[PDB]
Amino acid sequence: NGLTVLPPLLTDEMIAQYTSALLAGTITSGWTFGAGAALQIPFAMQMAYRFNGIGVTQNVLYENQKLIANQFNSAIGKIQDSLSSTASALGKLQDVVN
Amino acid sequence: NSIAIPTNFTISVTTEILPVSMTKTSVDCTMYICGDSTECSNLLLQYGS
Amino acid sequence: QSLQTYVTQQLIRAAEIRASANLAATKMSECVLGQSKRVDFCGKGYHLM
Amino acid sequence: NSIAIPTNFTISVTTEILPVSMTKTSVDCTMYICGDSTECSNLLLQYGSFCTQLNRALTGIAVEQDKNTQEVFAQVKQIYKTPPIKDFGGFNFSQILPDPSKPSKRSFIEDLLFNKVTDLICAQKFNGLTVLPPLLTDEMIAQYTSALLAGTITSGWTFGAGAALQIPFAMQMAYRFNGIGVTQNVLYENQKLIANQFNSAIGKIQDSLSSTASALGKLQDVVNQNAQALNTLVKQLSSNFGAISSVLNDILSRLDPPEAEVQIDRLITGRLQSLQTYVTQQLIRAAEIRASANLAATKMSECVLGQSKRVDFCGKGYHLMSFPQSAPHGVVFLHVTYVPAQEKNFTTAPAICHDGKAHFPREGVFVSNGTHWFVTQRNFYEPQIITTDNTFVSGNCDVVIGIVNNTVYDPLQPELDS
Amino acid sequence: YQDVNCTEVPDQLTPTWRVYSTGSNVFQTRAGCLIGAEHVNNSYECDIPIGAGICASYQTSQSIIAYTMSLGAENSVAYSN
Ligand SMILES: *[C@@H]1O[C@H](CO)[C@@H](O)[C@H](O)[C@H]1NC(C)=O
Ligand SMILES: *[C@@H]1O[C@H](CO)[C@@H](O)[C@H](O)[C@H]1NC(C)=O
Ligand SMILES: *[C@@H]1O[C@H](CO)[C@@H](O)[C@H](O)[C@H]1NC(C)=O
Repeated sequence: NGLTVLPPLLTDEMIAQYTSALLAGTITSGWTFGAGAALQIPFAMQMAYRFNGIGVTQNVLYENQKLIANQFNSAIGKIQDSLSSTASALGKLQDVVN
Repeated sequence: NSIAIPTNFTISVTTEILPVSMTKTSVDCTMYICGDSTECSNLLLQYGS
Repeated sequence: QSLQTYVTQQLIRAAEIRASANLAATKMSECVLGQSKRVDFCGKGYHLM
Repeated sequence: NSIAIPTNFTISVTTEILPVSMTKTSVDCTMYICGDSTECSNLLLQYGSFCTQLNRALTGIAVEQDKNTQEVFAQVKQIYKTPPIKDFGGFNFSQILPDPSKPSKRSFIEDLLFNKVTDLICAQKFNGLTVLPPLLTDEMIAQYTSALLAGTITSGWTFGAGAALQIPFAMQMAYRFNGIGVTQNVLYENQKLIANQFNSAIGKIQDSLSSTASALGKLQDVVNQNAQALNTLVKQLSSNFGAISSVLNDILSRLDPPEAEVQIDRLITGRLQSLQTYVTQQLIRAAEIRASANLAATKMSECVLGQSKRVDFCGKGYHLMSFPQSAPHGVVFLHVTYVPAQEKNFTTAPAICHDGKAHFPREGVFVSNGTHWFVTQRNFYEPQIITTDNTFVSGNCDVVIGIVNNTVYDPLQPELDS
Repeated sequence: YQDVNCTEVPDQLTPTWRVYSTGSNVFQTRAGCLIGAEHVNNSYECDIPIGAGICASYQTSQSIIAYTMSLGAENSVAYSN
């Protein structure tokens, strides 16, 4: 009946090549790769420059580093198990298609 | 004169889903209004743009 | 008339998607390419990254 | 343990064009559906009150079009005039402040926009299609965006938050560096270079707008769209909608009322549908313009009436300041931004251990040239000596990973010795 | 009368409207010919917006006045170095 659905300009394999270059700059450069030439900086030493932006001083981080790592990792794991659950929170995305 | 100072923190990861685009559709007006009928194409032609 | 109604619905829904794809761009530009100080914008709590 | 500290900066001017309003149209429903035909006016009268709905909608649109320009520009409660001075620490503002030579108050960049953005219109007039003039003329807009530009220069972030307070221009740019991390001594010792970079950036912008493939294609897209939809509304008077003919006088002079009416009605139902479609398109496009004229107001309220800390909002780079300029049915922003350059690898360390206790930086990072250790601010290489002044002791140097054995010099003990 | 040069305001259809088709209050703007208003040399933040920078309002023993809308007061910050 003449109803056509065209394919997008950006394939689903090119999107993954942006959102993996937006995620290897944050890890290794920080807030700098989006404001000029990216400048590397050790990851720990940038998280402590993000604590120092919300009030807590750096000695809080450098003396609780292991606990912070072992909390962030657990949070990531729980997120992965959360998305895989039913009644998915991605109901916003499948509402558009419906 | 009573304050409450936190003593231990908790790093939490949330999630947020946002729509960005939707399927790019396109309909062929003549082929739908009356398709494969040359006897109707002329009639539709005069009906406007 | 049915085709016109469908086109109008698509126009309005595309306006909604346009509105919700300029908030995702903002959240990507601020919550990701930096650090936010806007309360309860990049998730509940003080935003780290 | 490898950091990269910029050593030389670059002040860059961007541009951003935003639509603000669109032409205020108005159609006379009766004069268009069947004009100059009293034999059809009575027939249309009984057809309902569509004729007034499709005039109230186009009135609401033409009202919010007048409101958008009030919202975007009318943010100053007074009209500042820049004093006749040039002592702007070497900064040159000729290309943006209004000139005395030209009869109007149009600045040297606002005119490059007017001479870049560009019968049938009479036929639209004969068919009841009117285009009203805006409430704010194009000579009053220039009297706001030249009072929004002589307050930023001479008052700063204060004229939009109470009574304007003057402050030397140099001494305010240094209070905008001090908002993005770089200390003031960076500015006051690089003042000439900063002036001679900002001026060059302005010149290159002026040459950039004058180029072809103009970036102002956003502003001339609005006009093209609103002049293309209205041309179809006139093209569609040539379609007969299945009636005998498309000229109403033909039908009136070939058929008696009993049979004339049953044809006029398939005309009156053909033109009214077209008019409703046009009104709906105008409503939706006006919603888009309303959305894009409340982002221009925000950018004017934040990027201009202050300084922004929202990344990649007021132009790429760290945002220093901005300047508004008018444009036909639109606003132009010149974001002046600070961009680092010429990185240089260094070896770093989290915390330094002097007497077993771990010293930490107060503002900056630790940087070594391979033999000596200094502490430097993070957006410019300005090494200092690691003293007990700019490092705050915390805890014992056994818990932090990456601590470096070194020496910290106290200012008290050596000078006290005598 | 929107976008009508003032000469064309006639013909003499009804005199109650011919009163508003002539007189000494006939005024010309960039939006057309406005009749029934007094053109003053003041300036105000305007109440009823005619268009093209002209606005009308009711005031003094009173009548309708059509003036040029005022943007605001003057100021000149004493900028020294
Ligand atoms: C950095 O990595 C190197 C890799 O060999 C290792 O020897 C060194 O101890 C590490 N230092 C820190 C502070 O992580
Ligand atoms: C209006 O009419 C006057 C009187 O004839 C004439 O001098 C003037 O040029 C006309 N202007 C316009 C815009 O029609
Ligand atoms: C108003 O200004 C006009 C323009 O010069 C002038 O001709 C007229 O005499 C003025 N009237 C009054 C009352 O000031």
